[PDB]
Amino acid sequence: ELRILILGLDGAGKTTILYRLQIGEVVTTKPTIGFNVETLSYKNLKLNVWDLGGLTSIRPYWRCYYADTAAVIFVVDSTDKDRMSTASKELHLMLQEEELQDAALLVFANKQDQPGALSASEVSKELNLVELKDRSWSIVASSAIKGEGITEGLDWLIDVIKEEQ
Amino acid sequence: ELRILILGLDGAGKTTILYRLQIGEVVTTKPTIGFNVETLSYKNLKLNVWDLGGLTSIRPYWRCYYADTAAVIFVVDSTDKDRMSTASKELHLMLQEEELQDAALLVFANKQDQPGALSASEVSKELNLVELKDRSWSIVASSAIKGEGITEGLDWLIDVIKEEQ
Amino acid sequence: FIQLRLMLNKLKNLDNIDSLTILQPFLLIVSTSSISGYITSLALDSLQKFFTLNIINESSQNYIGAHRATVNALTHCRFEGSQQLSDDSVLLKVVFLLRSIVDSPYGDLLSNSIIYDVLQTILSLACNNRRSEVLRNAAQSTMIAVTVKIFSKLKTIEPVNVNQIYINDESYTNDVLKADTIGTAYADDNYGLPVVRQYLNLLLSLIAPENELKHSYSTRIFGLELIQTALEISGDRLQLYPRLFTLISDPIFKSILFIIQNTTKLSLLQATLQLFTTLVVILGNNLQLQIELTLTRIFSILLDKPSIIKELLIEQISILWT
Amino acid sequence: VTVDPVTIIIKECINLSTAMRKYSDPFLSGFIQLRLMLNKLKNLDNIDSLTILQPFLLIVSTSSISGYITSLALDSLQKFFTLNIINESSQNYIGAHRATVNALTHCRFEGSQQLSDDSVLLKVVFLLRSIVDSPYGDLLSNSIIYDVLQTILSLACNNRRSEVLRNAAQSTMIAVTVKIFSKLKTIEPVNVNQIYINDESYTNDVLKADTIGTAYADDNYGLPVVRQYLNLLLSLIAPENELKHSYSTRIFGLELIQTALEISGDRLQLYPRLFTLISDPIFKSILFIIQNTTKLSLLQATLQLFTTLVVILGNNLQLQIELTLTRIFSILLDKPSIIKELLIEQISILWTRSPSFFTSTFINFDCNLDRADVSINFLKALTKLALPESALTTTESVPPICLEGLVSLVDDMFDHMKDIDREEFGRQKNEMEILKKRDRKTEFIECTNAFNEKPKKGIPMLIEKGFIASDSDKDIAEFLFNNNNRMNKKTIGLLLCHPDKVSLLNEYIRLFDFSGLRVDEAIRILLTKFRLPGESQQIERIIEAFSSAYCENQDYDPSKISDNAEDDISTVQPDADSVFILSYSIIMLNTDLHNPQVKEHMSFEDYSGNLKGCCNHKDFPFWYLDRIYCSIRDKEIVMPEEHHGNEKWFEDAWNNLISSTTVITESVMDKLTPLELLNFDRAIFKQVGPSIVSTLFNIYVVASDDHISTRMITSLDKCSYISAFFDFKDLFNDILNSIAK
Ligand SMILES: Nc1nc2c(ncn2[C@@H]2O[C@H](COP(=O)(O)OP(=O)(O)OP(=O)(O)O)[C@@H](O)[C@H]2O)c(=O)[nH]1
Ligand SMILES: Nc1nc2c(ncn2[C@@H]2O[C@H](COP(=O)(O)OP(=O)(O)OP(=O)(O)O)[C@@H](O)[C@H]2O)c(=O)[nH]1
Repeated sequence: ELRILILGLDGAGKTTILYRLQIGEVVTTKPTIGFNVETLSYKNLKLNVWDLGGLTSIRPYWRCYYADTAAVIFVVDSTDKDRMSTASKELHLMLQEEELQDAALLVFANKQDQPGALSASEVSKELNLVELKDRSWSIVASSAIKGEGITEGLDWLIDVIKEEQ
Repeated sequence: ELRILILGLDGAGKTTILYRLQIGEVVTTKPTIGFNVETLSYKNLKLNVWDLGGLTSIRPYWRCYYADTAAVIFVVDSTDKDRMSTASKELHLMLQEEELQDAALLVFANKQDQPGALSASEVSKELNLVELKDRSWSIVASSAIKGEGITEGLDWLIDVIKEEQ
Repeated sequence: FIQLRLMLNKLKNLDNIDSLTILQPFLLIVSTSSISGYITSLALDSLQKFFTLNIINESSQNYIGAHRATVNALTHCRFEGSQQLSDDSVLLKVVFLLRSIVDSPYGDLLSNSIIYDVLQTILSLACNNRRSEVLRNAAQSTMIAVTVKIFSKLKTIEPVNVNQIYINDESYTNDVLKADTIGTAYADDNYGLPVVRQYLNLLLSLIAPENELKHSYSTRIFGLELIQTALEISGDRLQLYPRLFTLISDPIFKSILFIIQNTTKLSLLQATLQLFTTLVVILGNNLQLQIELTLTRIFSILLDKPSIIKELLIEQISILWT
Repeated sequence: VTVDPVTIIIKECINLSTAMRKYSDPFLSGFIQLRLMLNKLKNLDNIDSLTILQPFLLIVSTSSISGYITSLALDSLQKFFTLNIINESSQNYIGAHRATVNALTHCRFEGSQQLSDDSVLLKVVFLLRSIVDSPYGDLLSNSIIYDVLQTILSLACNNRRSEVLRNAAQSTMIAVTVKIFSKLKTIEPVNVNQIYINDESYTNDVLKADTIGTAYADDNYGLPVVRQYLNLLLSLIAPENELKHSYSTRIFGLELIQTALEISGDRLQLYPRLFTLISDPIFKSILFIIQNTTKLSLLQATLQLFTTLVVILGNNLQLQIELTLTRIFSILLDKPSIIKELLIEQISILWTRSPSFFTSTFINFDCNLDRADVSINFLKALTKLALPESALTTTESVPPICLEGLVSLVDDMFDHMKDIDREEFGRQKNEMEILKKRDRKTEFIECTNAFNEKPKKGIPMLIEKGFIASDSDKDIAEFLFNNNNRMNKKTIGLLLCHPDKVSLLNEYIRLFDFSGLRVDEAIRILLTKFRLPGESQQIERIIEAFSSAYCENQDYDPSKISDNAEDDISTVQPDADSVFILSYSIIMLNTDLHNPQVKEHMSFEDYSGNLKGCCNHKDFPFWYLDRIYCSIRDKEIVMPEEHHGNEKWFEDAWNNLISSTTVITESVMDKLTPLELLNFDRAIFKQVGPSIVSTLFNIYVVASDDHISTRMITSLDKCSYISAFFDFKDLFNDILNSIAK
């Protein structure tokens, strides 16, 4: 009864995050071009999660999927600082899409468990996440291969979903 | 259950002869590549007739088609007598076959309507038909569009067939 | 077969051997009837192997004649059988071999009569309700490929004359689709304009008011799709050829207008409108009275029919002003 | 193509959107977005092709749409490909075409009865065939082409689908195979002068399930996909998965291999992996089918492939051809009659389609000792089968074929005799050394049996009667290195290790080549032609000799690069004891990883562990230990003389006779003068002449047709001419006297 959307640039481990949530395993996934959908039964509520590819040629297709969306997980990539500006621009475009306004934003940044990882406060300030208004805002750094933070982020999301109703 | 084998080089008019026998109407004939079969009956005997074409690539298969054959027709184009020597060689080779010893070499000198038609006696002399090992000699001129010697040749063939038994 | 094997035994290469002699037993056992489906299937397999591994090629005697004879045999493939799956398989092999031959240079070296026969055979397969579905889809795909090849070759020939005046005197009711007898400039030249004119005339014969009741809806939709593919491949070069342009202007546009004005089926109307808007976009500077009349009729329809016709019309006309 | 592609794309978007609306959300929205994006345009100057194709690909791949919408998407993509909308001069066309092939491979829909499913899958197959045939398919990758091959082959080898779809898939497979191996025809030969060690595993590519319906990868496709395709085709026809594939699948695999060989030619020799796959396992499967089958169609396909191999690649498949022909002759001279007819006809295809088959066979085999007589045995079998006595109880069509073979031999011998000037042929006084050593073949067999029973008698016999230059240790080592095809190799193991023979052992081991090879490949090449003994001390001595030789033949440099190196020459320099320890570890790991009786296996952990302290008292780099571990986990060390006896015997025979000789990979008619050719003809005629003359006379006397009599009398005339030319007085007298009688 929930529609969680996982959106992010290519290389943010979106498919790995989805498979870790679904079954809890490290799975090598090729770069997806379309979409993959699975279900989650983390709580008594049953939620359907849609994962979208991150290439440059499919982002408008992301823009098409914004219908009856309950939550959005904007996973970001914690490397290649030259791409942070493009990631922030895409995030601003997604936020100002006038359909995802009534939702909750959650950011993972799963690439912290690697050398040269940016600080969570640093990326949050650089991405102008504080400029957000009238929306839930919470980021939780994590490691996709190991986990730990994934459960925390899902817990926050499900708690805010319960608070919504 | 008689076997009739209509042979002869390209442009001789074998298809026209077969059509005149089968329906008695002049019909445009395409250059045959394979064979045409139209079983007929003149008065009281079935006439299974096999027609073979030229194109200078099917004569080995002319040799292949000799089987339980008692009637042989070797229509030779009277016009363009330069090709007549090739027809003479081919008919000699056909006679030399061991499977057509009991045949009856009958030749129609067709295309008599065209100018410069070669004389039947001269054609037969060029064919040296007198050298046949007591088989037959029935050089009969005829025409394809009009019926001039076709009926006489058919009478000759059916008469020799009847005289066989 | 035995004689061919004897001829070819202990020969290093097919240097002096005529290609038609090599192919003749196979073609004979393909074209003739009274030969079972299994044997003609094997013969078609052998011909396909001899084509996929180029054996009769530019350096062989009578290769033009060899491939012409192969196509002539294929267009008259007749056989006997017991079931229908074998018939479908044999005809699928025939269609595949024809598609392979036509889409090769050796297909470009074929004849006008031969190409017209190929067109008629594949079209009879693709417009026969008594065959299977996979066979018909294969036939339709082959027809679309052959059409593209033919009109692509059209876009290399110079027009016969650019200063003379063409007077429309060739009749349209001359070419009609023939029965499906398969299964259980002049001709004899490398194919050019004459086969294109005959092909366009046949496609007109499929979609025509006078031939309305003699063809199913599927055949007419397929004909409209073929004419549309022909236009899309050819382009604005069809006006340099007077006969093809007359066939597009007078009779085909008459048929389009008749279907737009007097049809209730939605799929046929959709195909007709797609062809009409393609004609407007591509050849519109040379078809002005026709477009005027068609647009006036369409506006008459829209401003006076379960209204789903109206939605179809408005969408397929909206493609214009964007 | 002169039309604007934009209008085509917009029209397809409109029709698909209308169809979806009629049938009924994200997909429709994507199509509307694409329509707007392309409407606000005039040309495709800076719009990527993947964006233009994405909604169609989603419709194709997503398994939640009907077959009607999927068929419409397939039609739209085929229309785009026919009209060449994604040209060479369009952005990201490689990505677009790779994506569209990926979408086709994973096509899924929830549809109506089987007719619509077959139609949709036929559309998929046709689009794949078109894409692969175009150059846009040449720009695809190894992985994409492998997926295409798997999908089409699974469709073509599925018994739960319509015959039309299966036939379409088979045609597509033939076309794709032709394309792939035609590309192989002109790419490059890699490492022409560098030796190859056979380490790849043949059991890593299996056919997947039919889930469609209801260098390295990511690079232009070249050799890797060809190797994977040959591996899959081997898996289809392999002996070890007879139960897992129907007969149609095996026949189709054989036909695909034959088509690949015909398209490629005599260029698989340059590529060592492809030729290894053709030589060892594919020929093993061919022989297994020939020996242990009962269906005629499979046997016919197998024999046709075998004869194609003999015609094309016969100069490098000699041992396999010898073994297969020997098995065929054993079959034909002992199975219903129809099997024998099929064998004799498909083998009759040989002697007509070869320069001079019997002469070439007699030159290669039957003269090179340690190879069984093949040409003489073939001719004797043909003569024995040609008589009507062999016609009885067998097929009636065999004797004419065998007679054709004998007459072909006579005619070829006559052809080698047209202009040779008999006087000058007799002028020769020095016979060829090949024939001189061939006359002493029985003595060689006796000496080899003596060596097998006990070397103490074999060596003096092998030096007294020739066959060895001198009793020097170097000569004995050279003879054991080269001439060991019929010499027992367990005896070599137990002789080359006896303490007194520590000189012959040293020379033998030094006679190998080990430059540039790791310890794994060195051990493979050492045990290739030498069976290790049983006792610990004997293995210790052999390994010590090998270690000394490997270190001496691999002169190192003080560079001693450690880690971060895929090189295997200047990176690891094991002194002498490090080689000893590593070789013992390799030998033990072979048994540990390939002994099914023992549960569990020795993993890499602690295998890297109980080895540190050997290479100058440190640990070997990660690359080397990992490489040897992988190369032992795959392709178990091939050793000679496994075990002879009952139960599994074909595997042992193939192992010993072919796999030992195919571990390391590196005609004669054009190299011989006419006089030498006539000398070989004289030898073979002396051996088999009276039999042929007697057979021809029996056939001629018993015959009744005129053609048979004329042909046989002409053959006897040619035999008389041959007898006159070579001065075979007894045979000439026999022929003419029998004719006169
Ligand atoms: N080492 C490491 N790599 C990770 C981790 N999480 C994701 N990755 C990388 O992510 C890749 C998997 O691809 P995806 O999960 O699909 O990445 P994505 O964000 O979904 O982007 P797309 O591939 O375009 O779908 C792997 O090859 C990893 O290299 C992680 O926690 N540790
Ligand atoms: N007008 C006329 N034409 C004749 C006559 N005799 C022969 N012909 C010509 O002969 C041709 C007959 O064609 P076919 O019998 O099929 O020739 P063929 O022996 O099969 O040789 P191919 O055509 O190469 O296959 C006709 O087209 C005529 O032009 C004749 O008496 N009068």
